[PDB]
Amino acid sequence: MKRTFQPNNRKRSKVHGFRSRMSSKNGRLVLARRRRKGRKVLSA
Amino acid sequence: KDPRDVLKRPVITERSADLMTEKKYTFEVDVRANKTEVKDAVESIFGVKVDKVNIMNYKGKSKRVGRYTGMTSRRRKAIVKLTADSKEI
Amino acid sequence: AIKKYKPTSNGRRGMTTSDFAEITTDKPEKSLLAPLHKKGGRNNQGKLTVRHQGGGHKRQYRVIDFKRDKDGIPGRVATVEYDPNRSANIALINYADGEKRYILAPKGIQVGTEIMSGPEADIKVGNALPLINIPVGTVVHNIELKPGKGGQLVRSAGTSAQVLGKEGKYVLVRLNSGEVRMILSACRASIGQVGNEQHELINIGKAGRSRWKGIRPTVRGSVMNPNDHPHGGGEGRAPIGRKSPMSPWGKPTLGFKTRKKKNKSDKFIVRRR
RNA sequence: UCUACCCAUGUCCAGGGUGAAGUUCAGGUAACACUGAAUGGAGGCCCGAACCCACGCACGUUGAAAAGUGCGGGGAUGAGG
RNA sequence: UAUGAGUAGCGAAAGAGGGGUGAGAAUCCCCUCCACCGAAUGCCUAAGGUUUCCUGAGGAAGGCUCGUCCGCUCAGGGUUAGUCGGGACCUAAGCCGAGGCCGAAAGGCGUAGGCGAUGGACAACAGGUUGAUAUUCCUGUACCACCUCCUCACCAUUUGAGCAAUGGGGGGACGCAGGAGGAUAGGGUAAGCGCGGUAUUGGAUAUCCGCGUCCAAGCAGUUAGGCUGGGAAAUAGGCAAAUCCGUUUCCCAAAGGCUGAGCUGUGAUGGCGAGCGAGCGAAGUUCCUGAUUCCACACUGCCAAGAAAAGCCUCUAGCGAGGUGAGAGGUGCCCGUACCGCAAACCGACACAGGUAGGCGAGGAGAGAAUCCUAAGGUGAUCGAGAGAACUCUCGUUAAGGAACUCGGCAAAAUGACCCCGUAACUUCGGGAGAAGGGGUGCUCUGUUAGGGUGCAAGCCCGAGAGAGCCGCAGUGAAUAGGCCCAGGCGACUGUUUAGCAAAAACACAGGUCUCUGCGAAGCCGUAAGGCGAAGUAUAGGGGCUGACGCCUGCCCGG
RNA sequence: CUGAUAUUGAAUGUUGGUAAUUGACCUUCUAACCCGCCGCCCUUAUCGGGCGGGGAGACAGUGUCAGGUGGGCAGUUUG
Ligand SMILES: [K+]
Ligand SMILES: [K+]
Ligand SMILES: [K+]
Ligand SMILES: [K+]
Ligand SMILES: [K+]
Ligand SMILES: [K+]
Ligand SMILES: [K+]
Ligand SMILES: [K+]
Ligand SMILES: [K+]
Ligand SMILES: [K+]
Ligand SMILES: [Mg+2]
Ligand SMILES: [Mg+2]
Ligand SMILES: [Mg+2]
Ligand SMILES: [Mg+2]
Ligand SMILES: [Mg+2]
Ligand SMILES: [Mg+2]
Ligand SMILES: [Mg+2]
Ligand SMILES: [Mg+2]
Ligand SMILES: [Mg+2]
Ligand SMILES: [Mg+2]
Ligand SMILES: [Mg+2]
Ligand SMILES: [Mg+2]
Ligand SMILES: [Mg+2]
Ligand SMILES: [Mg+2]
Ligand SMILES: [Mg+2]
Ligand SMILES: [Mg+2]
Ligand SMILES: [Mg+2]
Ligand SMILES: [Mg+2]
Ligand SMILES: [Mg+2]
Ligand SMILES: [Mg+2]
Ligand SMILES: [Mg+2]
Ligand SMILES: [Mg+2]
Ligand SMILES: [Mg+2]
Ligand SMILES: [Mg+2]
Ligand SMILES: [Mg+2]
Ligand SMILES: [Mg+2]
Ligand SMILES: [Mg+2]
Ligand SMILES: [Mg+2]
Ligand SMILES: [Mg+2]
Ligand SMILES: [Mg+2]
Ligand SMILES: [Mg+2]
Ligand SMILES: [Mg+2]
Ligand SMILES: [Mg+2]
Ligand SMILES: [Mg+2]
Ligand SMILES: [Mg+2]
Ligand SMILES: [Mg+2]
Ligand SMILES: [Mg+2]
Ligand SMILES: [Mg+2]
Ligand SMILES: [Mg+2]
Ligand SMILES: [Mg+2]
Ligand SMILES: [Mg+2]
Ligand SMILES: [Mg+2]
Ligand SMILES: [Mg+2]
Ligand SMILES: [Mg+2]
Repeated sequence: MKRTFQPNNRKRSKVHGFRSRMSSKNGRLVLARRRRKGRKVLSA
Repeated sequence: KDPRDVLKRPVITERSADLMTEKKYTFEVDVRANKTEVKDAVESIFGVKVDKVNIMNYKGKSKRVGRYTGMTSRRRKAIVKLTADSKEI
Repeated sequence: AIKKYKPTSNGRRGMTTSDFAEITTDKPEKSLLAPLHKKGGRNNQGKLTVRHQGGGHKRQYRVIDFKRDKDGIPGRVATVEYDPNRSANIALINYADGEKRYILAPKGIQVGTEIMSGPEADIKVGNALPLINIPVGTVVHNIELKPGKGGQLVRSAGTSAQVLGKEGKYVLVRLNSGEVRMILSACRASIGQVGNEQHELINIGKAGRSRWKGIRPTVRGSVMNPNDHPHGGGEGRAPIGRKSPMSPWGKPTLGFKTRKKKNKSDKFIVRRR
């Protein structure tokens, strides 16, 4: 059966990657929140 | 930049030793160094004539020492073929 | 003429097609083509704003000369061609000076016919004149509403308007719909009925042929659920079960007039359809 | 990144059958109709693998599997995958 | 931490023995025979994974058992490019978007301009080699762009060679179906040729047995062929200009070009090659068959009418004193390259009966990629040994009967291929129809039949229909391959749907009808800008209801 | 959807209080406003802006206020 996660690194980066996050106010709040929590990984 | 920035160290393996019979010398090089820079640097340092440089990137190997996972450095290996009428390194 | 297919399968039963008798070539003029992607009825937000539009055959756009503004230079009809973008056929005109343009093909027009635009042209099928120059009772098509903008009205296969009278700055024109309307006398029109008059008689025959023309299935409101449509829901089939039949967006949809009250063009509409 | 629909761009569909229009020739008439034969190769056409689907039954039901398997089944040039 | 309990389970599958290793062996290694896949369970390669690859060592945990082994642990090692894929080339959808437009704010929209392959364009092939890479290394033989310390030839220094746009034009440039050709890959080993063998189970020097039986890009030549008619003059057009394109007139009518699979030669005094034993190395032809590939969307037909942009060519505008062509010498960067990739390495929590795009995909019989058995190649499946109870599951058979079973013939059985005969009602004249119901079918000889393909022949290949026989219970002897009929309801039909309890009579549908909409359309999305509608224009577009076709569709406007 | 009022100006008659002054109405004008019309320019631009024509025109659009309609949508009640 086809399961829900079908990996594809281009799609991962385009949807969830650093430049995606930086390209909107709300994506920049995600990065702020993750820096504030002290995550090792801010983005895909 | 200095030529001696380009070449880092010789690769001493069985493979590298076999290539030295064919007049081919294997170096680790600066990961930013293009194969022209390597050719130029080998001629400058050792006073040899270079036929061709082949070059490859190695990824870092994942590694373990006890409970701590990490990663060896990336490496750029150049195989430098000298011309037939040339001094050996 | 209309070619009736034989009932060699249930799909084909009743189906009819153009014979394409008028069409003289299979290959459009490359210099007058432009790309045309489908849109699926989706707007600039990416959202579906018109239902039942989707798929169909790939098409190239043929750039039609709706303006007819090569005044005084004669043009010879070189072809009559199929255009997938519209019901009418189109005619490639070779102008005497080497310019090529497409026009709507009027009923009648033949390869070799000379056409002419401008105020000092004959009232011949395929010519185009300012409406001040067109005699009363002339059947016309491709009528402008604004001088220089290009023909907008009466362009579909077989359509036609008649010039009724002249009021100096304005000319009265009976449109295809039957609406009588004032049009600026400086607005151009093209002479004759639009061709491909048999277009309306085509029996599409099978579901799939509608799909080739970019039409997706229409679902009736009364088989939707109440969250989808005013007619939705009810146990078993249901009648409309409402004061009026309703659109999907809850307006009355049978008789309710939707021309904007306080339209600016109301002064130019003499007799409504 | 599942799925619904859409957009752009690719690609896939073993084999076999049937024989639409048209055309040609012959006949045919004052002209046409019309008839026969050959040709022709239409189709959400037919049979049937791949592929897609999921109709019946059994099995499974702390599963081999949080929807499957087996045996049959449907579509298979299309509103196709 | 118990109980359930030494219980359920140990995840589709063929192994057996001999030898070895070792503290220890059903499980690791080797050998032998056996068995399984083979339009794959083979070969290649995406995505994804990320060192899992190779070597040596190891055995605590992981591995549903074991383990000396391993996709596991520890060490070392391993990925080589001007030409392959991507970038320094092009654009599609879409996305971003200077100014701009719109908006309480945040922002939304959008122009110039960009980004963006799933497409366009674009120079390298054969052989060899490592434990682990190979159009990448090596050998041989090439090609492409660019450069000029040089060489030669030619042309010209301002009516002056040449270069030439970021501009114009051409081109690139396109669908689907069908069939004929031509060719090639592949296949057969038919003939010939070469090497090896002559059997110990009755027979065979034989129509005997086994194995092999070629080769690139490039360069030169040629070609089935396919496309285009061609010259000259004049020009309201192609943002400026064109000696280019478009248009017209006149002249000429088979020429021209433009492409072209492949073939021949060369490449090759080379390579490979049965085998013999790192070396050495024979023959290496012809015939037949033949694509799902190529010529090639070429042709024909069809309607639903089939990207763009660059490279490329040409034209001028320009630039311009040095240029052009051919040698010779030279220059050529970055990223990827291991390994898995129908899988134990990816997605499924698992070494999970599931899912995973693409290329290649042999033989016999066959229409076939079906089917059964095999080839190349791959594999024997990670618990076993017994015993052969009930019961359960999956299979096989079954006396007599034959739907009596049951809600219901559910399940099973039966039918099943090819050729031939024959085939009703009804019908929209197509159908119904494989209706139904019947018959034939092996092998031998006549017989390398008639006849056909190929060929100069020899030969090879295809091949009816007959006659005469022969054998069996049975001849499409296995596998694979419609049960059929009578009548009714519903829906005209092919389609679609409740991913995972409903596939249907539901939805859709072609057709009908009503109604709105005159174009800044109506309708729809959005606060707006901006959009879809539509680069459409009443034969069009939106909405409601009905639902092929046939016959029809009455009365009521009081609410 | 409809009215008032602002943006909103100029004339002409006409007809209501008030014999000379103010409201309402019709028509005309152009100069605001509008143009999803044309030419030119910024400019390699189907955006935008400017300039000139043309169309339309004190209407429309928009702001404020007002009435109507309004299961399209919302919060709830339904002992
Ligand atoms: K039909
Ligand atoms: K419907
Ligand atoms: K209902
Ligand atoms: K098979
Ligand atoms: K080991
Ligand atoms: K490259
Ligand atoms: K080549
Ligand atoms: K050759
Ligand atoms: K590699
Ligand atoms: K349904
Ligand atoms: Mg490299
Ligand atoms: Mg619709
Ligand atoms: Mg429902
Ligand atoms: Mg409702
Ligand atoms: Mg209702
Ligand atoms: Mg009821
Ligand atoms: Mg079919
Ligand atoms: Mg079928
Ligand atoms: Mg099945
Ligand atoms: Mg026990
Ligand atoms: Mg036990
Ligand atoms: Mg118990
Ligand atoms: Mg027990
Ligand atoms: Mg047990
Ligand atoms: Mg097992
Ligand atoms: Mg290994
Ligand atoms: Mg263990
Ligand atoms: Mg490339
Ligand atoms: Mg934007
Ligand atoms: Mg900005
Ligand atoms: Mg690509
Ligand atoms: Mg290439
Ligand atoms: Mg390997
Ligand atoms: Mg590899
Ligand atoms: Mg698996
Ligand atoms: Mg699949
Ligand atoms: Mg086979
Ligand atoms: Mg019995
Ligand atoms: Mg019996
Ligand atoms: Mg009974
Ligand atoms: Mg009973
Ligand atoms: Mg049954
Ligand atoms: Mg049905
Ligand atoms: Mg069906
Ligand atoms: Mg369901
Ligand atoms: Mg489904
Ligand atoms: Mg079901
Ligand atoms: Mg608008
Ligand atoms: Mg638009
Ligand atoms: Mg209905
Ligand atoms: Mg009905
Ligand atoms: Mg009635
Ligand atoms: Mg409510
Ligand atoms: Mg509340």
